[PDB]
Amino acid sequence: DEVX
Amino acid sequence: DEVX
Amino acid sequence: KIPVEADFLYAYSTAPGYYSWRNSKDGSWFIQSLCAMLKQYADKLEFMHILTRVNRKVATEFESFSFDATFHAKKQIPCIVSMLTKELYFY
Amino acid sequence: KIPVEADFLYAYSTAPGYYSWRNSKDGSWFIQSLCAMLKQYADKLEFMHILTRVNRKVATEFESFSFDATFHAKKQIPCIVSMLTKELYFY
Amino acid sequence: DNSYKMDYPEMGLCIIINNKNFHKSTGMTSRSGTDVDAANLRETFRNLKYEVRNKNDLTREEIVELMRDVSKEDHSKRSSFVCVLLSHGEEGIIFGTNGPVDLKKITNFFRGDRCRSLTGKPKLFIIQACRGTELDCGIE
Amino acid sequence: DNSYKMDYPEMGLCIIINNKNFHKSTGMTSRSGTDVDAANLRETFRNLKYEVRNKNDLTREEIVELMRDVSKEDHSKRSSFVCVLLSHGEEGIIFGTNGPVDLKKITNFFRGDRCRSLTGKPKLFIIQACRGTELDCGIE
Repeated sequence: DEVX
Repeated sequence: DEVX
Repeated sequence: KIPVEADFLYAYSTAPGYYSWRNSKDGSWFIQSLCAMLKQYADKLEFMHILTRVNRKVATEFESFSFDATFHAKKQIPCIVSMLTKELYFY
Repeated sequence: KIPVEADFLYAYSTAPGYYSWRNSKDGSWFIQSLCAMLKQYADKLEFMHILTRVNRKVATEFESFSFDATFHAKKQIPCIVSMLTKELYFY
Repeated sequence: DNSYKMDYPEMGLCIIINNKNFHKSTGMTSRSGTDVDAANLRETFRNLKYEVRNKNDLTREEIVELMRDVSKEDHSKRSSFVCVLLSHGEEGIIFGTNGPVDLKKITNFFRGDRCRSLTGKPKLFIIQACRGTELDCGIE
Repeated sequence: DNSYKMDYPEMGLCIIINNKNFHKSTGMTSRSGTDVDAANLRETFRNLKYEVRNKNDLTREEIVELMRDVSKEDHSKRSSFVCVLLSHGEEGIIFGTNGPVDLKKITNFFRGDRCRSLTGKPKLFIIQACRGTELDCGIE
């Protein structure tokens, strides 16, 4: 999981 | 007519 | 576990950044149009669809009148902001 | 005559001011949940109701995982912003 | 299930904050005809079976004070929550009779972790107030 | 009538702007897995009968340039318009590969007075991008  |  | 901002609904009288109109004797365009649609449709339509009706009414049937050119003949569009998780029925 | 900002729909992946999650191999939570609901319901439900389904899915079935405590176990709620005047059906 | 459970003992509370007269020093003009809205909304939500509460001309302080208290109440037997704000405002701001209150502030009182009695239930905020100073000139 | 007329010769255009790689100097990290979204959205809107157009890694300039041109086209035989933005962002801002673009800017190209061909038709904007840096800790 990563963030935008 | 009036504004808020 | 669910989001903390979930199950919220903000029904704004106007779009982001704009003025909102209110009539001295009739009331604000948004509220009088919201109460009218609730009365006729609360027992027939899902809530998101009712507010859409309110959008069409305010957008369609209202237009400001003023001696001040800057404020004359102005329109308004309500803004629905939903973070609801399900459909909402008052019945 | 109608508002210039009318007939617009902004379907945001996350709520106002928040981060948005994306998975390196699966894609963003919002998009994979939007395409799934479009496939199953585009021919059965009104558009505002479909997005609501997407809200429940993202809100319900997703939760971030990270070795960084600050970002571990975080939730997300999409934000629908409608200024549409009518119901939208893809059929 | 795909629709909100509305069969709880009661439909819920409906708080209408109606601000018509502001302190001279705020420079804010009176919101005429707003009483018509508050009377209308009161009658409409009454027939929808909501416990309605009209509060008039509250100061920023009292607005927050009211929201804080309304949230601490128990909403276990209530299906939903409705808050109606009638007043002056700007983007993310609503005016108390004596000054501005940022929406987010009073909204947070009802979010998941805070108002556990409403968790999973629909919290609706109806706002009649300005969100800036742009004017829509329309078309066609 | 209470529903949008979707019987026009064609459902309309579907513009997907998919940004995965940003200029080193922007400090923006790569958005992995975004290709999966763009491929998925492309297949979904294809079966909905939209004319789809994938554009990858556009600069702020090109994004505006594309929107400006897409708006000047004639949408008389098109029922609606869909624009999908996949990228980094902040409240009211979406990132071009070389810098930010404020939403309002590219949105205005399609408003009433500007894009008369779409007037009265549904203009939909789907955005996969950050709107700030708050994190939702959830509850229950």
